[PDB]
Amino acid sequence: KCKKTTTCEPLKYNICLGSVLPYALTSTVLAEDSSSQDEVHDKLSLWSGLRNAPRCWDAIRPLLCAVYMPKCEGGKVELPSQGLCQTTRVPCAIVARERGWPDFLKCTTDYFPEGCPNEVQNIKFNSAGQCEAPLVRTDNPKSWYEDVEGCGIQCQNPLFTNKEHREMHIYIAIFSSVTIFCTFFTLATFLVDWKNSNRYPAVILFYVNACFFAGSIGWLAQFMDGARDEIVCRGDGTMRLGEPTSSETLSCVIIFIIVYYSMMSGVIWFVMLTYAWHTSFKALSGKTSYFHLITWSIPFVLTVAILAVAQVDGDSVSGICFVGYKNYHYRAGFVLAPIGLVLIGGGYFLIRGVMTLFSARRQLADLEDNWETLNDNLKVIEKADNAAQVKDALTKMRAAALDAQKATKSPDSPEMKDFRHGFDILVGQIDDALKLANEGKVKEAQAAAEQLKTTRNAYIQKYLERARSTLSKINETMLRLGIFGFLAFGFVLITFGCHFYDFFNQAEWERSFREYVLCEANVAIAEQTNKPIPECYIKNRPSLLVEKINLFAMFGTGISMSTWVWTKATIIIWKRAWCRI
Ligand SMILES: CC(C)CCC[C@@H](C)[C@H]1CC[C@H]2[C@@H]3CC=C4C[C@@H](O)CC[C@]4(C)[C@H]3CC[C@]12C
Repeated sequence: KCKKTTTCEPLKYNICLGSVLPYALTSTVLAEDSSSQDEVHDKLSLWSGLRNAPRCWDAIRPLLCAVYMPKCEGGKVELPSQGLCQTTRVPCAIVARERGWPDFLKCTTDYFPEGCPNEVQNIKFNSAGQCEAPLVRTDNPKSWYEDVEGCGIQCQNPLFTNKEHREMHIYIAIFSSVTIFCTFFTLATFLVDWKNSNRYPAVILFYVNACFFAGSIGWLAQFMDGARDEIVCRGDGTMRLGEPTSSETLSCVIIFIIVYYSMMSGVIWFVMLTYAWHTSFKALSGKTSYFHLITWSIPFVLTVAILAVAQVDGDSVSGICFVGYKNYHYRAGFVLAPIGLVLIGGGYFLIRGVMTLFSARRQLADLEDNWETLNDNLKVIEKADNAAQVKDALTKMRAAALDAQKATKSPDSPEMKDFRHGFDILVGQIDDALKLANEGKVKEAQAAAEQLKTTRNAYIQKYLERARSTLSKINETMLRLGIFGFLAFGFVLITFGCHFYDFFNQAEWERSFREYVLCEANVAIAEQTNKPIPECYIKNRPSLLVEKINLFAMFGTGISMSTWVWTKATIIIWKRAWCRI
């Protein structure tokens, strides 16, 4: 009979000599030189050396597959046919010459019954139409998926259909367009006034927007007439993997270099910005030539490293080439680590900056408090009847004015000498009015308070109104740094979240995809043999919404840094260049 009784075990390898197996179970009973599937892989590795004889290899492939890795299903294994065995004797007679034929490979009808339907005869080892979606026939050995011969992994992402590709593409279109023209607006602002806007750290924003401009250029390069397929796909319609590979158009690695280098420089310029802010608050242009070197070297070294390990992969969905798609331990290495360190450092100099800021924010506010006390107490004194209120409020004025005088790089400067003298006059007159108030003389002290008013205006109002507008500037800086802080931290948190999700479930997504590939590989043979075919699908796939969020995060960063130039002071600068008369 064409069937033998044995226990079916799962295929440890779903490929038989470069050809996908349409079944999932096998048995090592027919392979009388093997007891386990590991042994089977060893013996087939021994048979592998016969591939240098295409004439024999072509004819011995189906026999070897039908014997060593047969289809087991429901406790039954199908034995290879007599004809199949006879198709091997004539061309592979060489095997009989050197070492002879194994007894289980001899065409004895007990091993190879006559007229038995075999599942392998349907399989074509040289793929004319064997290549089944998501695989495309490529004769280039650098594109072949795993060990499979003739078939390569298709270019377009086999996890998302066209209907999703168009969606994500128009999404990226919109966002990257907004970013490219916003960044272009910032650039144009700091460029038309290149003579007046070239200052630190105001030019650091210009550099950030420059980087995020180049990056968005790289992101938009995929929208030309047939450029996308030129960047993402190889010459044989298989997705570019492990780039840069030899003898392939550099249309991919260029885009990768653009996107990645521009991104990394664009996010190290953040650290430079925070440092520049801290040093600006702590007080200069002595280290202004050293920031460049870091911000251009580190992304360069990183990019060169990625090109050195050749881990540039092409994505049809995003429409670009980026690091660590296939191997997710590279994206976490070259994206999450630098961005993370950037977050740490920039955060450090941010909080340092707002500490250097908070230390003065309290001082100025205290001086203002003293002034407040002076004003309200003068309000009470000028308009009062009881001579106790005058004494009290004059004492309070004395305390407040004394406390204000005890404030501060040179305490011996002529300004500090003068400022304290005014409070000497004020405190003195306050004490005179105090002497008047103690003796019960109400209206005399009240009349001696107007002296305090005119003296307040003359000697104190100067420095006060000088340090009155600063509390607005300091608060504006504080709140805009609050903005930048709680925004950048948000973006980093979100992108770290997305990247971590993909990093988490990529271990399962590959499993699902592989199972799917095997399933459709079964469908291929199952169709052209009038056999019942099973519906195949992907068990689980990456969420498009997550990628949407990540893109929204990075492009959101690209937009939020372009918004910084959007001020009322900018709009008028444009007019100076061409207003004429
Ligand atoms: C004819 C001359 C050039 C020798 C060619 C050697 C190669 C092509 C062939 C000839 C005979 C073949 C062997 C025949 C018998 C066996 C025993 C089996 O359990 C393992 C495979 C093994 C070991 C084969 C390996 C491949 C083999 C060694």
